[PDB]
Amino acid sequence: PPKAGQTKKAKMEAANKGAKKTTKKWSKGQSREALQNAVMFDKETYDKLRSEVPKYKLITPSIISDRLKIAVSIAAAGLKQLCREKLIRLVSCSSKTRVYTRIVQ
Amino acid sequence: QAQVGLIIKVLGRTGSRGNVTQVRVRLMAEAGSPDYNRTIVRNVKGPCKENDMLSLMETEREARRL
Amino acid sequence: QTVRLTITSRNAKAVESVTSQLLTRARDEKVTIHGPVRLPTRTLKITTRKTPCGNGTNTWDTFELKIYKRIIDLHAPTEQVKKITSFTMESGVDVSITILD
Amino acid sequence: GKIRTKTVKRASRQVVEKYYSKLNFDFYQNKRVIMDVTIAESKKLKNKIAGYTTHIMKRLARGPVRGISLK
Amino acid sequence: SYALKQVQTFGKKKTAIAVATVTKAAQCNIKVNGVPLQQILPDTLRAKIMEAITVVGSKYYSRLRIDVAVHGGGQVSQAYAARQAIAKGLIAFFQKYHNEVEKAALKDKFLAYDKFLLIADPRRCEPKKWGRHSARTRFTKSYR
Amino acid sequence: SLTLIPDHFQHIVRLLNTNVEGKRKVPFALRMVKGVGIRFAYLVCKKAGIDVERRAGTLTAEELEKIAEIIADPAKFKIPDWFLNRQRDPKTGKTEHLSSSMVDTRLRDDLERLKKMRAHRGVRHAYGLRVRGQHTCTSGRH
Amino acid sequence: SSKTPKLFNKWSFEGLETSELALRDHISTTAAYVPHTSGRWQKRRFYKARMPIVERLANGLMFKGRGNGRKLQAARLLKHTLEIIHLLTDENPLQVVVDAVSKGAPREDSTRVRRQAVDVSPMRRVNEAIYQMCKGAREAAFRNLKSMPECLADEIVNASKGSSNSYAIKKKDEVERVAKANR
Amino acid sequence: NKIHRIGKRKGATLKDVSAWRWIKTAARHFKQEGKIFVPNCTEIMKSSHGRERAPQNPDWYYIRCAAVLRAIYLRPGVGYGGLSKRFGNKKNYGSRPEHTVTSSTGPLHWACKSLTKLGLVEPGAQSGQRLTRKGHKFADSLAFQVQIRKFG
RNA sequence: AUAGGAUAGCGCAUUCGGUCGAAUUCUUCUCUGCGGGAUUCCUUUGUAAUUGCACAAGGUGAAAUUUUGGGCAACAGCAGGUCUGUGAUGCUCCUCAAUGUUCUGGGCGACACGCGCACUACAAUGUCAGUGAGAACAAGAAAAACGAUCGAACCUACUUGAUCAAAAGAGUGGGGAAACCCCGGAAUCACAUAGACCCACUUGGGACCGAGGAUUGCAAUUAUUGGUCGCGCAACGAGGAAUGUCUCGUAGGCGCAGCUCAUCAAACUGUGCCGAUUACGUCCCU
Ligand SMILES: [K+]
Ligand SMILES: [K+]
Ligand SMILES: [K+]
Ligand SMILES: [Mg+2]
Ligand SMILES: [Mg+2]
Ligand SMILES: [Mg+2]
Ligand SMILES: [Mg+2]
Ligand SMILES: [Mg+2]
Ligand SMILES: [Mg+2]
Ligand SMILES: [Mg+2]
Ligand SMILES: [Mg+2]
Ligand SMILES: [Mg+2]
Ligand code: NA
Ligand code: NA
Ligand code: NA
Repeated sequence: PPKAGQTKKAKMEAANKGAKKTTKKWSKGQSREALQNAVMFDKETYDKLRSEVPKYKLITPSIISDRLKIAVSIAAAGLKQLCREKLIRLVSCSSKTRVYTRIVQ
Repeated sequence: QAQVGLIIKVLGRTGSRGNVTQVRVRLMAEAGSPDYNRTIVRNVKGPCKENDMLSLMETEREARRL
Repeated sequence: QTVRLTITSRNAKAVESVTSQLLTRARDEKVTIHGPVRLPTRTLKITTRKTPCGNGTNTWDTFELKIYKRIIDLHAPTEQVKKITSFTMESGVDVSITILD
Repeated sequence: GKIRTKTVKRASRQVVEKYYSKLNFDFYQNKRVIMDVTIAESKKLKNKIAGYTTHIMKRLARGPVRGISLK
Repeated sequence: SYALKQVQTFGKKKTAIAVATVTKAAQCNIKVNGVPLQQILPDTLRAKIMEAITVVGSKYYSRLRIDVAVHGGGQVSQAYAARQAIAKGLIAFFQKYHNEVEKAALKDKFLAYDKFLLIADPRRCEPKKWGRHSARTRFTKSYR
Repeated sequence: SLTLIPDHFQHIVRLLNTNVEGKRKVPFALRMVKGVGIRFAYLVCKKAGIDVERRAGTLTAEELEKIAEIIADPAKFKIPDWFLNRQRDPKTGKTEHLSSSMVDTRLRDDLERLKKMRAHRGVRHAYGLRVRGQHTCTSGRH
Repeated sequence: SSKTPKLFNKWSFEGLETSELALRDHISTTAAYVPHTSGRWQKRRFYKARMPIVERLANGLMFKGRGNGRKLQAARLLKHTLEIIHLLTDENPLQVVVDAVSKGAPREDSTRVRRQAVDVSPMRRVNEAIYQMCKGAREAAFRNLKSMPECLADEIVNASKGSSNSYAIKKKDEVERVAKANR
Repeated sequence: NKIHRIGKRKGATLKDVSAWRWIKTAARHFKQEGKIFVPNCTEIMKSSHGRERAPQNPDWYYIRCAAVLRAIYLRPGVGYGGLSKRFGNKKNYGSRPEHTVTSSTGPLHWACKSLTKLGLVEPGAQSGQRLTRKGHKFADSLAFQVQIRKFG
């Protein structure tokens, strides 16, 4: 075995006692600002969804959340409602993803 | 901005690691042009074959033979 | 009364040099035969280390043992069947008598 | 890499010397002749011999070949 | 009475074997393991099995009932095995019950699109070797 | 849910002396209290009869009182014996379900009880070692 | 009765072409229904250039240990990406893909003895365009409310126009800028 | 157009329609009828110990019974062990590798008892669970309703 | 359809491995002991040839270059490992309070620490809760013992437990293994599931710890192993210098079996499933 030369038991003991914590953090990280997204609709936010969200060429739950500062869970819920009232039309659909667009005229 | 060149023949892998290929290209220009039917030797990065086209974007330099 | 003839051996050559003989002797006995079925060949696998001490590159030894099985079903009485089977087989081949109902 | 080793080349030179009249310019009919005029444990070597006997015959039609003696 | 017109073909993608029974019937009907074509999921694997029809045309499957039974393999290899058995079944039916000018035009159309529509893929899983975690990758080496 | 936010919505909800986030759904904000997990919080909402699709900030004062009763005494609301985290207390012998500061206080009692008898598990806890028969070599190391 | 295939039964391959004179022989516009084909495209050196370009896009999405081998999933991500591309550009998403590939990789690079500028072969221009676009979309969607098809569609649309908002175009500009300085 | 018969085709059976639509329409019919027996344990217990959470669907027992009935239709003579394989999953074991665990046969036993009470399942002669003639009629008739797009 | 798009059908309409129904016919799938088949075989106004040995592209083809993957593998050695495999062994050591051999208990696991190799992660190309379709290699029970030549050990299926959790516990039947398990319902995967979550150390991540209960064993304390509810405020948000393996059904991912095994796989040995990026080179580093 590579038994270190001139290494003491006191040298050993002082090595492990100083080996706790210290060296770490090999990544920069670059922290981000928190996203304050509302979990329920306000009166003015719900008014924007019924009026401003239509006549958008591309409509997506993640897009609407980025506009109205709301959660995607309720952003998707409002979009499903706007389809029930035929204000927007659904172009691509799956379990995980829905794409909507404005109606013609 | 870029001039298309057609690889006339491959002159062999150039340098160590063989990632660069020396090729002979013919400048693809209209008839009667100053660059028409003129030929230069160029270094190419990537897999290249005969009758392959490259956008040279500079046709004044000529690679040193190797 | 159907009699079942089961032949099994380690040797591929010997396992069917008795089925061919059993097939021939019964054809000389004019007894109707359901052809010899080649049952799937089962391989017994043992993989062990080559070394006796656990030193060096860990290399392994794959040992295989194949078993060949055949069955012949013939409509013949016990006495007639015993005539067909009453001959010298080779070493390492065992033939089993079975009556089906 | 598809070089005929000296075992294939020597045997295919022996076949041409002994059965030149029966041989031909095609692999498949020559391989049939190699099958019964040779004893070998391997079908692959008989296949490589038949390939080189045909190569010898195509060489013989153009001129004499060193290593082949036809009386 | 009318004589029965029937053929059988197989597809051999990986460990999946799909046997298609093509017979003359009143109405066209293709089912894979009893599931109709329109009910096969996902849509991407359904489009692959449907490629056994669209490359030649739906008119060549007019009065044919095809029952493909697929066993072995996985969901994707079963789809490629099933679509090959359907395509081979149409060629086999036209070979048996139609002239040679037909079924040679069909064969060219199938091969011009995908060779594996009619010819099985020879690729098979490569065995694992000792001292290796799979066919190729070796054990990790530490030099100190 | 396409329901407008009420004027009484609270971002922080007090329940059994702990702050509960009101933006979270009720079964997943009820697990912010000690002694209540995801499986227990769903059972509390069912016993309280409230909708699990609602946010926790919409819970009324009486609704919070109801769910606090079920958390405190779950067996009274027909929650089975095996669903609780103290089935037979080694000191009292009565089945209960600890919550909030009771989980921490009873855990300190457990360690202090083992330490006093000088059991092996108590000695490991006193030294700060692993107690479940684990190789402490090359482990921990903070 | 035979019909020309359309990708996901929606997008027609008729009229598909590359604006660049180069890469014409290295971008395949062969009609197909789905990106999923099981072919031995790696058997010959340049056989991958005959792979349909949407499938080469699908193969570029099967990266990292959690995306490795997921081709049906990548085909579904491309199904939604093309729909989002159509809404953004109002053109054929197949054409937008072809334009994004044609502009996504630098024409000149530097290598190596001293560093010098070298031309990039047409095969490597197509490979890098698919690689850099899928790489740029992957990192954009990593910790984001934006979905993967939405991040991928926004990347392909920007590269098709040549805008610097595309990861491939931004990477291409810096590679040629260095290559020009290494002449 | 979409619900119209293809041509020279009449009616529908099981495996002719979407499996999810049949199960969803069967579970709706089970709830509307109200005769099915629902155990009290389903309100607390998990569908299997492989799952780490209780089912999120309040009608999960109705869906499971509909799924079990379709499974018995496809594989007559199937027991609780066989249905456990169909409804199993891969369990998370923490920092240790994940393994496949079959579903608990208790809920499948309860589901088969509920369908037997409804007269849709008969304990098969010489082991297993089998559909009844009423159960086979119920499966195909409901499959026709889904194809017709009635959906209850 | 509670919003309901796209996707084959245009002489006899489909289903029904419990309808455990009969009869007839056959070998398309499956089983396999010997065979066949592929070799530079065929063609370039190709390279080379200035004889040749060959090579490169394409063709034929299931397969196109050691067909693919392994096994075997010379001669010279190493003071490499093993005297902990043997009733392989020379010399030497202990040899009746033994360095033999049994039995009891403990230890091999002990933790300021350093290193190799794995496992699980850091999440939305996701986590949960449902539903669908779906492999392959394999393993299964006992004596010159014990009971009346079989019968019990071994593996399972079905039912029950169940007039109410899991894990259990029981009863019946089958299997000496292509016969039962088994139509082998593996997990990646899929779902237009109109399902929940919505970017946060958070329903990510399960380390750590508490209480109940069951099973294996002669014995569970230093938790043997499952299952239930709690803890989760334990780090971890992609990893510095460095560094491993790999060319196509491959890497990576995903399970399954055998093996150790009374009980216990983060191991190895195989197995199949989903399945790519890149290169078709070079001698810059080793
Ligand atoms: K060796
Ligand atoms: K030697
Ligand atoms: K190692
Ligand atoms: Mg394998
Ligand atoms: Mg996980
Ligand atoms: Mg895990
Ligand atoms: Mg895992
Ligand atoms: Mg030497
Ligand atoms: Mg002892
Ligand atoms: Mg040890
Ligand atoms: Mg315990
Ligand atoms: Mg070990
Ligand atoms: Na994202
Ligand atoms: Na010795
Ligand atoms: Na070198």
